[PDB]
Amino acid sequence: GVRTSPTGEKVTHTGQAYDDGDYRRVRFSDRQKEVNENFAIDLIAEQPVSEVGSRVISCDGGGGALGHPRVYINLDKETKTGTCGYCGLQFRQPHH
Amino acid sequence: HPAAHGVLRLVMELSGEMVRKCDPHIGLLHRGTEKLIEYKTYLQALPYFDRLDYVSMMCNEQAYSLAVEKLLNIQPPPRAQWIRVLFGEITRLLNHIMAVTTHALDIGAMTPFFWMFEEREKMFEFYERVSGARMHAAYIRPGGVHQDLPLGLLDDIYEFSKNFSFRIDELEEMLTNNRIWRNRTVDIGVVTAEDALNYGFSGVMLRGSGIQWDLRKTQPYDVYDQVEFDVPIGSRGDCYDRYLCRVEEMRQSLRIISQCLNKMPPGEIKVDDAKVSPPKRAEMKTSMESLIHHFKLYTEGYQVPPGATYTAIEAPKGEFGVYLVSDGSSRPYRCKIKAPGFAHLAGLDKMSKGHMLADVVAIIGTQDIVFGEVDR
Amino acid sequence: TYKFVNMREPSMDMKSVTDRAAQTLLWTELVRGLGMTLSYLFREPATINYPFEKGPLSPRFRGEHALRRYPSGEERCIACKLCEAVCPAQAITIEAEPRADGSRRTTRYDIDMTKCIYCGFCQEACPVDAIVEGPNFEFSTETHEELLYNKEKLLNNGDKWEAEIAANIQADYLYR
Amino acid sequence: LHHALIPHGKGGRSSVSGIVATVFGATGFLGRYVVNHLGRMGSQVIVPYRCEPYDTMHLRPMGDLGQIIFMEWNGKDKDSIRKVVEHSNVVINLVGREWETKNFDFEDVFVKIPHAIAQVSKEAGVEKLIHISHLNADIKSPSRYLRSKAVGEKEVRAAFPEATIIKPSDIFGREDRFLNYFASMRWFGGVPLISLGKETVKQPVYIVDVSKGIINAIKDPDAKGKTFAFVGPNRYLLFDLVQYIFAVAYRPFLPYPLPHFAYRWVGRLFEVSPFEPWTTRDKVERVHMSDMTLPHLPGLEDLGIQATPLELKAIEVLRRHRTYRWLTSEMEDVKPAKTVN
Amino acid sequence: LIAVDEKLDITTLTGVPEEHIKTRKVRIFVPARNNMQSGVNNTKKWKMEFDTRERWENPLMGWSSTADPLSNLVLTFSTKEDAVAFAEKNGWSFDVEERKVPKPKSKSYGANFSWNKRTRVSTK
Amino acid sequence: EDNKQFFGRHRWVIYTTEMNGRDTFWDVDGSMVPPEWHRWLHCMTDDP
Amino acid sequence: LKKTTGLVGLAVCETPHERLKILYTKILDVLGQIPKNAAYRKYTEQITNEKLGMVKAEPDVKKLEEQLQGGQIEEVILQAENELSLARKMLRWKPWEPLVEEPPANQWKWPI
Amino acid sequence: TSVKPIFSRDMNEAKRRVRELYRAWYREVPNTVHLFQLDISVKQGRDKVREMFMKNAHVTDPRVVDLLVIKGKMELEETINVWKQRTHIMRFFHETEAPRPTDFLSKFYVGHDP
Amino acid sequence: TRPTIRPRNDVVHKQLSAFGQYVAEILPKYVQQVQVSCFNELEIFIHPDGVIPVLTFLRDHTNAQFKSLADLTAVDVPTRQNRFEIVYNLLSLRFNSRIRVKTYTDELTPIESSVTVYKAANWYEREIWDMFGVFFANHPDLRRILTDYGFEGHPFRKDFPLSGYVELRYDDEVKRVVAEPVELAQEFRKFDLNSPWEAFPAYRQPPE
Amino acid sequence: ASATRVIQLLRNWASGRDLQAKLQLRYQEISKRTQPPPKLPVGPSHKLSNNYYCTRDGRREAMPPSIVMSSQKTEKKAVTPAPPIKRWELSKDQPYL
Ligand SMILES: NC(=O)C1=CN([C@@H]2O[C@H](COP(=O)(O)OP(=O)(O)OC[C@H]3O[C@@H](n4cnc5c(N)ncnc54)[C@H](OP(=O)(O)O)[C@@H]3O)[C@@H](O)[C@H]2O)C=CC1
Ligand SMILES: CN(C)C(=N)NC(=N)N
Ligand code: SF4
Ligand code: SF4
Ligand SMILES: [Zn+2]
Repeated sequence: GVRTSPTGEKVTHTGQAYDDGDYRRVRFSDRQKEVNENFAIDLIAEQPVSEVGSRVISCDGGGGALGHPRVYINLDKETKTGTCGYCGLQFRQPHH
Repeated sequence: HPAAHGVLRLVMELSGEMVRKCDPHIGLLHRGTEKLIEYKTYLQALPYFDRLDYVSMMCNEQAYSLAVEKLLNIQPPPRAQWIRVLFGEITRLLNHIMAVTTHALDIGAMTPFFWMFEEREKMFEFYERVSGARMHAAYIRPGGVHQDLPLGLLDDIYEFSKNFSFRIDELEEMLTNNRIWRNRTVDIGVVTAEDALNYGFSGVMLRGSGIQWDLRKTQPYDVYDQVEFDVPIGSRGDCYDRYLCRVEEMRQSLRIISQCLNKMPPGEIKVDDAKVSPPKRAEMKTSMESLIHHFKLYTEGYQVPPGATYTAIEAPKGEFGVYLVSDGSSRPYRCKIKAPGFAHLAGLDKMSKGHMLADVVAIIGTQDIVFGEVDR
Repeated sequence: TYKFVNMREPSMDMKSVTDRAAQTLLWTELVRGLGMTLSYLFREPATINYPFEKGPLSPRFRGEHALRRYPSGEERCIACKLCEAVCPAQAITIEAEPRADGSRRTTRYDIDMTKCIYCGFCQEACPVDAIVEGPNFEFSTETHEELLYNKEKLLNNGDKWEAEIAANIQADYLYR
Repeated sequence: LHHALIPHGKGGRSSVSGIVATVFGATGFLGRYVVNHLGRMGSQVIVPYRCEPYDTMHLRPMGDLGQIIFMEWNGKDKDSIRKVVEHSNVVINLVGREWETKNFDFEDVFVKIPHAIAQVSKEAGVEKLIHISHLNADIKSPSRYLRSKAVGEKEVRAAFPEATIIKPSDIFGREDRFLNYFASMRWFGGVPLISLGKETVKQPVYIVDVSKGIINAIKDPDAKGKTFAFVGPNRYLLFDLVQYIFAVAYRPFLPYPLPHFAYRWVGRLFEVSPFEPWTTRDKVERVHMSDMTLPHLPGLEDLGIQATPLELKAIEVLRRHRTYRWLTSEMEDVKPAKTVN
Repeated sequence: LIAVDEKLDITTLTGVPEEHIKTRKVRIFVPARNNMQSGVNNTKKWKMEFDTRERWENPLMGWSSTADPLSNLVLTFSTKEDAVAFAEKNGWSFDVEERKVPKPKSKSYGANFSWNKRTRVSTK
Repeated sequence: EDNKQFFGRHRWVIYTTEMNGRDTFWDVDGSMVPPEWHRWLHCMTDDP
Repeated sequence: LKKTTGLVGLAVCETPHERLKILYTKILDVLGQIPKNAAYRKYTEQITNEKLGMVKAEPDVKKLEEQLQGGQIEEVILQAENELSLARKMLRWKPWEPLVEEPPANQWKWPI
Repeated sequence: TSVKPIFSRDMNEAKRRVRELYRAWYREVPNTVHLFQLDISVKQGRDKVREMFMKNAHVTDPRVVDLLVIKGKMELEETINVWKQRTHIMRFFHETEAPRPTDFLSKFYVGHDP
Repeated sequence: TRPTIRPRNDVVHKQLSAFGQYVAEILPKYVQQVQVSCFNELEIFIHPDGVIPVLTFLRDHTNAQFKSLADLTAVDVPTRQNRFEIVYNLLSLRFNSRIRVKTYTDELTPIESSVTVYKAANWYEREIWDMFGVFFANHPDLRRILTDYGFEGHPFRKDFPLSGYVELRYDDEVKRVVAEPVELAQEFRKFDLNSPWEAFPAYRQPPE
Repeated sequence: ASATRVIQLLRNWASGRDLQAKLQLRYQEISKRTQPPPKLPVGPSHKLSNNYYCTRDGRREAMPPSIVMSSQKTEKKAVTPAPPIKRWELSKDQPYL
């Protein structure tokens, strides 16, 4: 999800964009600014929430030894979903 | 200069073309390796040794690993030691190919250079297969080796070793009995045994002078006490004898390579001590102790007990030594690198007495100087 | 044990003396060297037809760097700075902060490719397989600044080379 | 000041000086010296070039990573001029040819281009404009070069009232025309001089002094809309000057008087070269013309520069013209020329 | 064996610039214990470090630049006297901080259950 | 592919005459191969 | 008897026994000027009389080389010459005297 | 406390060696200017030698003086043997460094330096 | 079996201890201390002016034929009065052994040059001088070996900055390489790696 | 290799060796670039019991060097650093080249 600054310069996923009066925009004249179009925050928000009937779940990121260190998430808070913070993956207990 | 290896300033006084004195000016490839090592950790300083004698790279790595393991009071597994010796002999083949072919190119012959450099290309392929880097592997590490061999490496090494003696024979068909090569090399740069010992020569220089001394035989390391090989011995202490010694050392290293291929044992590749060598990726991602040890080893590094050691190996260019001083921290306090070529280049002036310009070129070639290790 | 490379003496019988004299007057070893060079002339060259043919490589090859993603699209890097700590040449600069959704993610991830020694320590120390050394090696530039990669450049490299990087990691991950 | 324009460091290669300068005519003698001084300060330098990029290579090592930016430019394209002056707070104009080509005249290089640069820079909001002119810039001058210089100076002052117009006398240096042009007349037998060089007075100025004065005019806050005269410390007769040049070059000096019409015809003959001419009629007029005296205008001492005498830096230029017999001769071996002060 | 009634001064031999000899004030001290850890093994040797100088931002890549050679230079000494001697013979100015050791404290687990004193704890 | 050729010459690529927007009839780079065929051509795998 | 010693610059000696006896006698003569209680004098006198006894009891060169365990007989002669020169230098140096000076309080401490 | 002298015993012999080295450098400047093709004057070289000798005029330790004259002999024999290039000889003159300010007001204006 | 622990050699340890006692008895005037490290390395600490006698003895003695000079370097320990620690490594081929001889010196005290005992000492002592500032008295040619011509300072000293004080570039105005004060686009980021927990109790020092 | 019979004969005659026996170009005799997955061994310390790190800690067994003689603090036979190195034996495989 790329966004355009008021000076016509693309804004990166870190919010970086030179100011209007910043002289450092001269480096992009007759050239281009390297911006990655895919936003990890947007993609992980697009990812859904997995419902599992357990108080504690485990996430290793998928792939086993090719993922991240296996961690355990406690799904007791019913006001929010438990997020594995290695891969930003949300898990939840079945309500209703 | 084509014959100066790139970073040597040889200030020479010549009466006509006869050499009156040689004054080697070195330091044009001095980088401050030892100071940088002081600023690095033990794992971060390994590529420095990888880049010291950049023709015997796994040999430098093995010497550094032996020093660090001696300080740590640990022991590599037998499979790691066998892989170390196998790749040390492969590196010796690489180094001797480079030395002999560059010597012959400085004399005037280039066809053996091209042939044996194709062979060097195949050995570079072996290096890249094990490590991912063609020459600067950083593969041999204190505690063992970084990774295990792929599942075809031994067979490909066997094929290479099977087809290499013919290449050595072809190299000898152009040089050994050629009268021009004999005129260029015979009775050039003659050094007596006592002078070699006093000046501090090591390896092929001593053996050409006739000294029966080899570190792999007298002070064995890794599994060099389990392999059989012969040590070439010179008679006249000249360039021709040293060249013959290097060729025969290539053949004996082929012997050792065959023995290592047959005697490669099973087991792990590094000391089973997660406070020195990192755990496996699966253990790190499933075990809390393994994750903690991975974190600490790759951020701070393992502590080494205080003490100073001097460990030397028979690198392809002579005795390569490390004087390592540890103050108990995770970074070395001092690391002095004894390069074999330093003493040889110091002795260049004496060996060139009463000779000419081409003779001095031949003497440089037979000394086989790497200024990376000379200057550090 | 030891052996003598050159300690043999020639026999002084008339036949051997005449053979040596014929070798001296008729340049026999020189003709032999000529024959060896002629044989190599009539052999097949070992030259590959670059750039249409490439030299062999292995899954372990260390080339251009890349920052990887999870299959969901989330970045693998968690700003843990293990690669920065373990980098021998100090080629990596990392700055991070909590993201909008609270994730531990980097804001600056620079690698100076003119300072890097391509030693592979960063991908060994990474616990999430985020930073990798890809298979690419033909990325020479015309200006020095183009080799000072930043986070956007590394993410573009990862997106560009993800398939081959994933295949190589699958091939070689059981040895690690 | 913008937060990125505040000077930082110790005035070194890796420091920040707050100067963002677009240097037109940077692919030349004074251009290379000015760019070197700016990069040495640690400034941002933009180099508009119309030549082959191979001819801009000597400017690459003059600055740190990213501090030198090369962009194409036409001179007839105000779009390109704006593109290169958009992000710079200083614009320096050193564009000029000593001869005339098919596409650019003395009017084009000294009137149209400087006026376009000044007008475009005013719209873009450039804070400072430095414009290089000639000391003998007279509207009624015999030289079209100097007439165009005067007209362009007036046009630049009209377009950018806050400009700094610098008028060097005759820049001498390693890559100069002056000392090389005088020392290259060995090939054509003797040295032709109009009135034997007895009616011409010249005070050349050192290239490093000119570049330092250009740099200090940027840093000085009370030089915004001014005019400076950059001249050397000593004034020489043309005969004495050429005699000293040949003495330092260790070449035999054989002067002879050539009448003005004959010298003009000779210059006309040499200007038919499609390549860089060896001499031209305007060049002959400028060489014969005596340097003006303008005591009211400020100068190097007012900008903080002590002008370097020719007797200290002549051997840098003229040692190249010596033979092997005289290559190693020292600087003190030649008596200084007779001055007219 | 000659006798010299002079103080040791090797500033002319060390090769350090006059600016970094005269305008430098080192700090001789024992580092304070890191409050995030309970270990005290980093508070045993004296350290000598220089005064902080300017650090600015690189226009390209935004890195942290410096112009001070002695920014990263820290020396380790076994004794305050040794550190002072080194600073004096090298000619830098120095500021000495006396070592701070924790004062002895009287601890008792039985005080957590006092009959009449406030040391009794409300939780364990 | 020609497995009868010696190793290094047994696989090769004939580049296209136009990639993206650049005319590559003569100007052919080694970087014009996509990563999958790059892996196959550099022999990190036996499977195309 | 043998063609070469195998070492460059080391010539063959036709009279090894007499040369060794001469060198050992000279070494013992030099050691008589060293103080009786010197630790250097006792050890080298012991080893010299041990090696001088072997050369006076074995007339065969090969068996003498086997018994001395000092390499070849030419190497033994060279080592005897080196020992004689060292004995003369130590006579000049007089290193049996008490220690010149103890080091500072903390000079060999490590780690520090 | 008695210490091992490098040379010169007391200060007088150290001064004598300083004078000898100064003569050696003074008689070498014309040769240095001739061989290196320096654009400086012989007077400039002699003045630079005098200046480099004068910045160590405050030394009162004979051993430090002996080490200084040893290093001076080293850098003189580098100049005589043309081991040095014109690069180093002109590095002695700092011809490219900008003049550092020395007054409080200018130092305050430029930056944070003491 | 203990596969992860280095085996020890009591025979070699005892032999090295006996030979250390031997040399200490033979040379009481210079030998200050004798140590044998637990990985079987003999180390001898001597008075700085005993270098020539001790090295000549260890080279020429029949029972100590250390005919080869493996290495020669120095170690800088600023906390000591004599900061520089000269180290000699000798190899005896006849007895297949190695020995280490250590002496001490400071900035203003010369050390006798051992070029008359070993010829490698020439370049080894040249390097020691160039990198630490130690002067060797009777040296045939003592000068810089590794540093640039006219380089000021001895870089291997602990008090010498890692990047030095000057850096080189080509200046187009003067048409030559110039040396200017060091200025880094990115400063070397110093890391504090030591853990505040003691690793080896065997090396713990008294509180004093 | 792919070559004519006559050219092979000329090459063998010129060099004096049967080159086809020892070729320097690789023709399908090398290992396949794709290999089956491995399963590497674990090691000696992967036990679940009787495996304490205090009994297998190499770094903690290191000791400061033993002070054999310190100045600060019968007829003994002279000793050597080690027994003299034994004379090497000539190679039975190929004593001379
Ligand atoms: N040099 C002297 O003796 C004196 C010079 N001056 C003035 O100082 C200024 C600088 O002089 P100097 O360095 O010696 O001159 P140069 O001839 O050496 O350099 C001229 C510069 O301007 C560029 N340029 C010239 N004509 C054009 C054009 N039509 N379009 C675009 N770019 C052009 C050139 O680029 P390119 O290479 O691409 O053509 C070059 O970068 C000039 O204005 C000159 O009149 C004043 C007094 C004395
Ligand atoms: C780098 N090495 C080892 C060389 N022999 N180099 C050379 N240019 N000959
Ligand atoms: S490969 Fe090595 S040098 Fe390069 S960034 Fe990774 S850790 Fe640093
Ligand atoms: S090691 Fe991996 S997760 Fe940690 S900072 Fe580096 S790239 Fe990110
Ligand atoms: Zn997860």
